[PDB]
Amino acid sequence: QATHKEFSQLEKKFDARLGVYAIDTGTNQTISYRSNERFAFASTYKALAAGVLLQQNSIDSLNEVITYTKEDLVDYSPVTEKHVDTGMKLGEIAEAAVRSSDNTAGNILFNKIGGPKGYEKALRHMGDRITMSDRFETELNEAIPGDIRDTSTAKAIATNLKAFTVGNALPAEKRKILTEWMKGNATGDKLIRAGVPTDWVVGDKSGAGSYGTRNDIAIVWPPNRTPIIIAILSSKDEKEATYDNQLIAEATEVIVKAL
Ligand SMILES: [Cl-]
Repeated sequence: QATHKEFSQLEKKFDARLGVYAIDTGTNQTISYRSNERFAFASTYKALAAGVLLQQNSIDSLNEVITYTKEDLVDYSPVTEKHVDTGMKLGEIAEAAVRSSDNTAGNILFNKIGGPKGYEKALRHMGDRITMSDRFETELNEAIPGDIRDTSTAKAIATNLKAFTVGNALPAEKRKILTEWMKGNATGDKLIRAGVPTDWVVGDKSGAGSYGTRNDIAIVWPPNRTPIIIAILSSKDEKEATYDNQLIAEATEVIVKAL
């Protein structure tokens, strides 16, 4: 509640709508701003869908070779486009989705958990009544305001990310695989990672979509402290609106100061 003025000032400085939910897993203190408003989740689902994949499949089964065609390649598939003729190991596809945001890898991940419907079913089983998953990449980025397809809230997303990365949604060995996939990726450098102090460590998953949608979700580790789970979502009124990574980094600075 104390941070509401700071977040509203960021909305004005960046002409955007901002959704924030952060929870300190050691104290249960939360920071929330518009945390119940819907945004298109865009590529942030890839971290959670990787969690669902790990929950439903053994570590050894990540060695299965999955194949696809040139026709299957959707926009922004920098890893999968290099391996059409040979296929890739399932674990490498999941890693490509989380690390590089490869969209064809995201669709294969969807396929392996039952499509958008299967992803939604898995989240409902974890107690998430909010997230709505309907479409594959790249149509899921359409982000029409008022259209609930492929949307969630900062609170719902953060709660799911907490379950997978710190909670009891996964066994410890798979939790480690997921958090490692989330660490050290360039797609996160200008977002939450840019807004935390230099002695903090961030494992994140970024997202971007239409209507200026720009998101980042993360598990962050301060020094000598329990992790903090952060979801920052943002969007704008106009379909062709730009986004500004600095909004997410600035929102992160407010969270850091409060926590
Ligand atoms: Cl709200």
